[PDB]
Amino acid sequence: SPPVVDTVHGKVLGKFVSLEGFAQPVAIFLGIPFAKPPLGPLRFTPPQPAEPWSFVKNATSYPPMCTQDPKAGQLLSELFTNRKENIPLKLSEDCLYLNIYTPADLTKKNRLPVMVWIHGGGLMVGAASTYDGLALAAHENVVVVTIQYRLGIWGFFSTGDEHSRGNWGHLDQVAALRWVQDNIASFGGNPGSVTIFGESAGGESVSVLVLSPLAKNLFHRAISESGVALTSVLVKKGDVKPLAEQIAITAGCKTTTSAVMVHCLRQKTEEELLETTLKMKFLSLDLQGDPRESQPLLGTVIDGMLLLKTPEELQAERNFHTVPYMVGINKQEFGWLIPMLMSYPLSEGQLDQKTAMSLLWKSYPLVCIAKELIPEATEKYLGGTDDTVKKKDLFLDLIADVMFGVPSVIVARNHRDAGAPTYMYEFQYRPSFSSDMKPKTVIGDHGDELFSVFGAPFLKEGASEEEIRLSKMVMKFWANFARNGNPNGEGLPHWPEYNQKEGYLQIGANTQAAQKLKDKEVAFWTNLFAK
Amino acid sequence: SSPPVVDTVHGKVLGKFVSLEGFAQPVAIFLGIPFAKPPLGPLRFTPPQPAEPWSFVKNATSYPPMCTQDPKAGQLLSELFTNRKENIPLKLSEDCLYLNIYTPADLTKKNRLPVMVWIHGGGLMVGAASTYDGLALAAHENVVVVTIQYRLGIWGFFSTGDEHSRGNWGHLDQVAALRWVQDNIASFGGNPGSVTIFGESAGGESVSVLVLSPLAKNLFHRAISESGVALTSVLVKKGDVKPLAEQIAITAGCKTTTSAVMVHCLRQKTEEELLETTLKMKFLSLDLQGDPRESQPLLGTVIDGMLLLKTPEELQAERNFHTVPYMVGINKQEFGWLIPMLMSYPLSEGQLDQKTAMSLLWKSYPLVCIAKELIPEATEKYLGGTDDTVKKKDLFLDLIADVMFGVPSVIVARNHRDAGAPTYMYEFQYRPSFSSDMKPKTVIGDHGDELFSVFGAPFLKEGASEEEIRLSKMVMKFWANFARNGNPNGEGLPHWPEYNQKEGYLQIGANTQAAQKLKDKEVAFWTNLFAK
Amino acid sequence: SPPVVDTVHGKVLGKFVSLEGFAQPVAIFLGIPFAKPPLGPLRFTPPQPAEPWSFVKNATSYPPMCTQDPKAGQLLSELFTNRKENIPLKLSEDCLYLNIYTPADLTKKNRLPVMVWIHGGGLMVGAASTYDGLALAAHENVVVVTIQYRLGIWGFFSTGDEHSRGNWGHLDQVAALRWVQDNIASFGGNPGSVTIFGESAGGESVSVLVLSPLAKNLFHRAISESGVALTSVLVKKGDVKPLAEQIAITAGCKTTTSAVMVHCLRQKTEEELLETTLKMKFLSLDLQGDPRESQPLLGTVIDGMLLLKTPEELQAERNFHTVPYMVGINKQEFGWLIPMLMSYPLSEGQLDQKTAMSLLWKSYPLVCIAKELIPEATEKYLGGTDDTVKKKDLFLDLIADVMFGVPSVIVARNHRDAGAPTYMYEFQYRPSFSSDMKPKTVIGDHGDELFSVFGAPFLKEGASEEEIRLSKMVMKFWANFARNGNPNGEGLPHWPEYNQKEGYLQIGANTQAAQKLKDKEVAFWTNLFAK
Ligand SMILES: C=CC[N@@+]1(C)CC[C@]23c4c5ccc(O)c4O[C@H]2C(=O)CC[C@@]3(O)[C@H]1C5
Ligand SMILES: C=CC[N@@+]1(C)CC[C@]23c4c5ccc(O)c4O[C@H]2C(=O)CC[C@@]3(O)[C@H]1C5
Ligand SMILES: C=CC[N@@+]1(C)CC[C@]23c4c5ccc(O)c4O[C@H]2C(=O)CC[C@@]3(O)[C@H]1C5
Repeated sequence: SPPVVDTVHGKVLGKFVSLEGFAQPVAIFLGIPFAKPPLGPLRFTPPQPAEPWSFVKNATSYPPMCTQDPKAGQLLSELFTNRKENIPLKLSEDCLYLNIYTPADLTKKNRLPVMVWIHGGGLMVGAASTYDGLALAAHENVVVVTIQYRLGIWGFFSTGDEHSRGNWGHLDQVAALRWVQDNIASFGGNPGSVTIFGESAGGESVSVLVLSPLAKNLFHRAISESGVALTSVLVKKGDVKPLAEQIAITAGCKTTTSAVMVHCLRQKTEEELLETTLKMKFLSLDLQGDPRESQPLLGTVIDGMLLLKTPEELQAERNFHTVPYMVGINKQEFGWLIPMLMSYPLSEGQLDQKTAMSLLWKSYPLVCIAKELIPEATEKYLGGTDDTVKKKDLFLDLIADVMFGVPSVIVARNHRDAGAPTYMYEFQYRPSFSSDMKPKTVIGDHGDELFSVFGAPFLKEGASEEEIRLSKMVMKFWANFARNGNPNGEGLPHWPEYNQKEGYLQIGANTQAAQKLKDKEVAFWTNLFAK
Repeated sequence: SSPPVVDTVHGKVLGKFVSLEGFAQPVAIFLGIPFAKPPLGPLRFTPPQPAEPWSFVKNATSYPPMCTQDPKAGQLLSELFTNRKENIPLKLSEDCLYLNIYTPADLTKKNRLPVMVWIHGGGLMVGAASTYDGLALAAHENVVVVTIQYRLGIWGFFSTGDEHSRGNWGHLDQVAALRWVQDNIASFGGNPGSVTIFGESAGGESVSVLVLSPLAKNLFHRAISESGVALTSVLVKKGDVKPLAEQIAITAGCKTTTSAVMVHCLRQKTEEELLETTLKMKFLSLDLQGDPRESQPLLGTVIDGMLLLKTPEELQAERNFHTVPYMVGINKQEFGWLIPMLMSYPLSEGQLDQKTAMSLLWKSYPLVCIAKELIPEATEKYLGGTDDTVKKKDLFLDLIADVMFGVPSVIVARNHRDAGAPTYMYEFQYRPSFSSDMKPKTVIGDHGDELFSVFGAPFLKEGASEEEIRLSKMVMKFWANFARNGNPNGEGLPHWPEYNQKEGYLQIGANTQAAQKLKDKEVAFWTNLFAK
Repeated sequence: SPPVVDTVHGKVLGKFVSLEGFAQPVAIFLGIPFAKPPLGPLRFTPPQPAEPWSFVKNATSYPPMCTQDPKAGQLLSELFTNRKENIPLKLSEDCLYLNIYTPADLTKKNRLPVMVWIHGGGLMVGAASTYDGLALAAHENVVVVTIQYRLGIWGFFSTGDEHSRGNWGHLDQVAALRWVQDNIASFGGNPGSVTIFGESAGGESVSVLVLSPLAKNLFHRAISESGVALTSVLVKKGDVKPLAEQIAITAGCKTTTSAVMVHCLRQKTEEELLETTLKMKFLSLDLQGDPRESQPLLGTVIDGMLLLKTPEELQAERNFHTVPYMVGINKQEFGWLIPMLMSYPLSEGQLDQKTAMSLLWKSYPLVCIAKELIPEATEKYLGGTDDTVKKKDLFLDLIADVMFGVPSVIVARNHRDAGAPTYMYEFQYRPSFSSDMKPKTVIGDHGDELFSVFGAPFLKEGASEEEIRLSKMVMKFWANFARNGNPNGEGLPHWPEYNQKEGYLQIGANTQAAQKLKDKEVAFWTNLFAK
């Protein structure tokens, strides 16, 4: 009969689902609430504990996904989902739910490691349900937990002061971790060993939680898949007031004072705010006006509660969580996904340095490279061959290095120097679950490490023997690290700790170790921005 | 040295004299004259009506609003097409049926110059008349240039497929405007016996429509369709339209009980509301999710029974159109950079392999209308010859272009020809200096690249070579001559062969010389493939 | 480098403004929150502590003024302002701020006397920003604090029971005094010597705080200028339910229960409420209807928290916590300003016994004189002369005595008989800063003392030496009082204590003691009022 777990707030009811090659069925709990629904007055304020219930809560229905662009959410979800068919989602502000996938034997009393996944999506789109944690849970025998946090205006609108500090979405993730620290045992998970991991916005968040005091003791290992707290685009530095006003005004609200804007914004309907989010055209590159005045998304800010100062200023202080940290990236972070999902101006694969300098400028909101520095940057990259077909491919590398590549290593380095176990990797593979509209040449595009990490090859039909092999290995590494803080294991290519040798593991069809990841680009960029 | 005041049928109007360099005869210009009663409230979704006459002197010295459309989407298109040194930022309004007039005629003496009436493009979803300044062309060719606006998007094209909201509103505004010119143009020095309508893309398809419309009879005399015709698969919606109307009704939060109900409901929605519905529909962008066949990129022309009595195909199939000089033309790379860029096309890698090729061609159903089974065969008839990754991408755009504009144009042209009416074709191949910076030097003859010549931008915008300047001068001369004799050929100009049985046309560009059989082989393959 | 102070709730960044003849520049702090913005839920409820902030609250721009009729607000700020230029302001419900002008050297420890100013405006309009405390703070070297409090419907609506007690404005004022107790120390001010002062409705408020247990230890010196707790127009005795019903009906609300009205009004927008204020056409003499019903102001009430009994009853009981109270009036309280701004039907400058009687009756809301007694009052005042000119002057004297004259003196005497130090004055002077439309014949009009108390001669242009002297003297008198409970000091004419001799100071061109101020008046009115 159905699994029933007794949590602090009440009894939850799930469902048993076994996986091929596994006698033990995983116990799936869909839609467990960890916070009071963030409605009306609770909008733009930290999350509050959830109220308890009297009987047995039926946790077997996919919770709604946090309000967001309905078409963006769906497209993105179809792309990264590791399921056979993408599960259609309903929008709601009442979306602080998390899903539990546990292989543990609920009759006895186990303590399996807990891996908490924070989806990516730009703090704008994304859903937890997009990722099914059956395969990973079954194969590596760990308790997977997919959590949701507030997105867009709802989760990151800030006035720069006490009237609306911001990072509501992040305080949610903290609340989520805190909920796991209190109830996970009930599901066979060991609260003493929680690993947080995510990609893109998820990775950036993981990185932010390593830096925040509100997160200490809530996790013991961290993995950052293609995204950190130095990916400038997601982190809002300097005065944010203008952006709050731009939104307030668009939502049709006065801007007399901070208290007034936030008060007028809580009055808007979910529908209303969505229409503003739509008018704002986030997650899309503006081709008119000054790129500096453009703002693709509402992200993390230095509220003074979660983050007490710029990540950069923090790392320098060596003041943060010195827990095992695994940072990684993919060979072509700007391969096709991001650009295709941001309406990037690129059709002809022919790209001249002139036209190249123009986009690099229009890309300001992504790369943030002062105009008078564009020529030196474009040169160091496209100055190679006179091949206009090779320049655009190199141009794409330029973006990737700035947005993800360089930031990652810098984080990796400082964490390293902070006296803690560090790990790095470079994912270079091309899954057959990639969209048809994706060129066969793009290998290691954004989010390609997801299918391996989440055992897509056991949930989807059609994988190759190679892919299947890759996934197992990747899931193996991730799990080991989840319990030891060291990915190394038997029958797995040795993964070098990231020390002064700067050794990482090149994960791909062929997975060997290497050294000096992006050594030159780091130096090159660290210099130019220091100009 | 006092301002030019002209008396129209509905009252006096007051413009301003402006002179272009090198021209002694100044140009009298009028901005925002109303050619119809503002289509507000009850007038939404209904034929345009005569403007209300005024008592004193109307100030026609300021630019008029552009019809409600995607603000960001319209301004963007206006910066990329404007022939002015600095783009004019415009305001949105349902009260948008105005027209700007530029006449080099000496208002004191009784003049009767040819009248060229423009019709802006923009997928019948965006665009404004104030973007195409008409000074240069008037001054340089002594022709009265009129630029007109017309209801766009929902406002100008919503249809329930029956009487309650036939459709074509915008096209009727266009007629209304032509009607206006007839009754008032003489006051501005024009000759209502020589009206040439011309437009680019949506503007061009509109011209080919009017040429096919009875309600346009006796309203224009020469016609020029620049890269867009009545057969451009994507602007003319054949089949049951009811589904679209309902999807739209439903988005604006309206019932679908009856056509009557939907229409009435929508009529009470505020301008803002419809604008939010337009955004939500996310028009003029390629839908990569769902079923490509259900995708609907833009509301367009429909067979209503008032403007169009049968399908464009049927009308030109019989001799049910007007035998007036018609100049049809296309650009070298219609699907070069502009359109794709502006529809969010996925091409980051800039190179495609057969597979991904047939794939995307499918998502492109609304733009090319090719069944899933035909996709493979067509993709090979284009991307097979070579096994080069980027050459396929290039050859892949040709595909779309030939289907969208190339083929249609020739067919529209051949028919007119076979109708006994004088026809003329051309192919613009040239990369203007005023091209978007984000545009690769590799794109030549992209969509609307010919607009900079036609309107003589090299005389308003700065930084142009002797080449460009000479090209604009040649184009304008060709157009104007056409608008004067219905024959572009004139003194000191390459010979432009008439598009008769030998299929001669003009390849315009740095090197401008005649050629024959334009897209003859493309016409064959497609005419063939769409025949199952 | 601008001055930065740490208050209990966070760092504030102000600005240094030097004044002529004085070294130590003044530290000016504008728009400091002393309470959580009374919005939504909080509308019509006690004022609340503000939320602490995280970095440095930059306070170098004037706060909004509590929603009120814009026109009335601005015209008044114009006439009462002591600044070279009148600063236009923004209306907002988010208005609970206060400005500070500290001449202390924040780098060293200081304990200078604190003078809290409560602006007048009939409790319907007014703003703290109107009064620049530069001159006073520097010349007398005291810390001037200008506070704001809710106005009109927002600050004084009540149903005469628990659902909306009323007196929200005064609670805001007491709230500001509490802030000053816990913060001014950080601004060189002594929280053990806080003096409150205000004129008109402000003087009445100070007069109310003086009588309320809620303020017991928030001030140690009080000063009422033209307005006291007995100025009947500003206090609502009896059943207030009819005015709350009228307001609700006009606001478009039902009148089913006290709880219902409150709730419905609490759901209307800021604008919908402002419009109600406008439709009620407050602060204007109601020429139509029964005088007795017209409500020109929405004022103080016997809520039960702030005021436990009527002002009159509270003066009887001789409480054990007392302070030095200064009470003063001007020579022509109802001279020009007030009736000019209330659209008084006194336009032919003349007046006969019959027309006076008619005018007095309509004045019921201001003088509260029964119809049966009008003749006695009217004859007792205009029966002296024979010409309609002097008769009119005497009519403006009747009103003035009923409104401030007698009430004031009754308040002073009771304070005296209670055992605390009392002082009075009658200001007689026509400041050069008067309004062009004010005829030169009016001397000691309402509010004319303001320019002397705030040193307009040191901020505004063209003051004669005599005016400049009068200001220096007034300020010193006010300061000596602020730090002694006695205004006397070296270089100043003598001010006698207001004891059984009823000695008071006559301030003006020529300043000197006198006795029995308004003595006979207080007599004629006390008796007649008991008929
Ligand atoms: C599914 C959405 C498309 N997709 C475009 C590309 C790359 C990335 C991104 C977006 C918008 C602006 C960016 O700068 C940016 O960088 C990435 C990131 O870190 C998280 C969010 C995001 O995954 C998302 C939108
Ligand atoms: C944001 C860009 C503007 N946006 C949408 C307007 C209408 C349309 C268009 C453009 C430029 C020139 C046109 O003639 C034209 O018609 C439309 C079409 O068919 C495809 C491309 C396009 O969707 C795009 C740019
Ligand atoms: C339109 C409002 C009427 N208007 C101007 C009359 C005179 C005065 C006043 C009021 C109410 C009660 C008074 O005692 C009183 O005196 C004046 C003052 O000092 C400030 C406020 C005020 O300007 C206001 C209301």
